[PDB]
Amino acid sequence: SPRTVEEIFKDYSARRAALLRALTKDVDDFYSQCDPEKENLCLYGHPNESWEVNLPAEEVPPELPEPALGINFARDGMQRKDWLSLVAVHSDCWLLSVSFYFGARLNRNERKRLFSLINDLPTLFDVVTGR
Amino acid sequence: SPRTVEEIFKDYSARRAALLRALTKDVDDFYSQCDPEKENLCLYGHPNESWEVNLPAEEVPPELPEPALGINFARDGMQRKDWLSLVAVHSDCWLLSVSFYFGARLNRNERKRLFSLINDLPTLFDVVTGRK
Amino acid sequence: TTQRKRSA
Repeated sequence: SPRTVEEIFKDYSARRAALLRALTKDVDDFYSQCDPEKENLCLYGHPNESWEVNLPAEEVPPELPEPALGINFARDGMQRKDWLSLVAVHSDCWLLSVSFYFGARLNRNERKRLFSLINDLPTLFDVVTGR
Repeated sequence: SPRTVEEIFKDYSARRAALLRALTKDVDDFYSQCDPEKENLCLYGHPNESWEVNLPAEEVPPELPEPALGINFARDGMQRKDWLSLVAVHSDCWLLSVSFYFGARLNRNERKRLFSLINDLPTLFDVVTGRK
Repeated sequence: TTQRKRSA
């Protein structure tokens, strides 16, 4: 698992790149995969820069923090941009949660450095909302 | 909902105070409530500085990021110190997730300032493990 | 609706 500040930022940037693609370039496919007729679904971003829509983890309690559950249940009752913005903020929160899970053993000054690197990239919400 | 850096950090500090109480002063109550035979339970801290062990939100997607699910399931399969550390780390991650959910509309500088405030408080993982 | 009961 990622342990150093640099390892954790590499993992963060790869997952973020995956999620950003789902929300923008690949949005037609991503939107389609979030089928309200299915069981509760989540958007995952992986360190190989793939994104995936799937059911939540069966291993409970899971190792890594889990993304927001049931985003497909919100898709049809919202304007598309508002739904993407909802997915974006929960995904930004998940990325932070994952990084500081891996970073639990970093000290105060290391966690500050890690956040400074994370904070150098626009958030998914930043991009989706046009900020 | 909290929107300014000050409002969000007040909310963070209040939830954290609740979880810190759960994991230290009230740890025997918290531990007893996390019975492995129950359905999946989560540890919540609220801005009124109360903590609770409860089922997750019934309606999804939830309004706020949700804590780690089913922390009770592993309680009797690991040494107490290791289980509390697991709960503490997931709780630190949840507190961060909640604050930066509320903080979605903060700009880059504001988000850095908010993390700086958060980072001046020891993490629950630090507290429970007695980190140097 | 924009929420439903979590899946069993």
